[PDB]
Amino acid sequence: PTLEWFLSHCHIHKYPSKSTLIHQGEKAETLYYIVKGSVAVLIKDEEGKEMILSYLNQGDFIGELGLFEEGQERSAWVRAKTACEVAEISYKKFRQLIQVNPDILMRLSAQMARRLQVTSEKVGNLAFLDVTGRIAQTLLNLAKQPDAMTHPDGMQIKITRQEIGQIVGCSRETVGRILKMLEDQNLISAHGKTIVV
DNA sequence: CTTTTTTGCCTAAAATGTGATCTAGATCACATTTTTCGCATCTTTTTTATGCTATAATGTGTGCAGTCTGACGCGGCG
Ligand SMILES: Nc1ncnc2c1ncn2[C@@H]1O[C@@H]2COP(=O)(O)O[C@H]2[C@H]1O
Repeated sequence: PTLEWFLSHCHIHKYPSKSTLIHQGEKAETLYYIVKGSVAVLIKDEEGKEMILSYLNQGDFIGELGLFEEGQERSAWVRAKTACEVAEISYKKFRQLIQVNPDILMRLSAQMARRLQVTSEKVGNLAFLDVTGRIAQTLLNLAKQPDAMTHPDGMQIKITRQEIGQIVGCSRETVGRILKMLEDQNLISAHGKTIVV
């Protein structure tokens, strides 16, 4: 596709785990785009505690909020989770490509709109539902993510307990307490990895 | 005999589990200021019921029918 063309003019960089791509406050001039790898986007306080806004999978764009307003600062940290294959594109050259071909936006707008779908749902559940429904509707959809293994009447996920406190942004010990109370609910069959029946 | 692949160890190391102990949150039945609403005033404002005008003026038709007609009633009509 366009991928290999653009790869000829190689901006594609390969980053290992945890090399910091984005600090916030940086200058916004370069779009990236993903070939391969997984990455977490996150934010923290002046006094240190950090928050994972989300994570992102292959095929998606980075940093898109900057192109519109010339000279913005980068909004959040985006810290490599694993080995990443990463495009890099200038806002100038990106606008050029916009004047060349906008059908790319046909695909792009869709994932953006469902980002709204999920972010509204984020703030909504933050308001309406306690930790119960919080991690309930976490694992219910964790049962649906590819890398999910089948459990005959159920589903298996082995993401054991560290990524979870990040994908929801919570303590793991409290996740413990209530995993065991959901085990008490006959909801979850879990021993590290969990069997969403 | 050499390679690589595996496991277990070294060696460094994150994630799990103690529950005891508060602490900001949210409830919760009942008094007060605001909306601007509804009917009585004004209060105009328009509109409406009523009232005069002193040279002089004296019997319609008014626009039509085109007239159906056969039988029977009924008042005449002798
Ligand atoms: N709620 C979100 N969902 C998905 N991606 C996000 C979200 N918030 C921020 N990002 C991405 O993280 C990037 C951080 O810097 P930018 O604002 O330049 O562009 C941002 C988006 O690409």
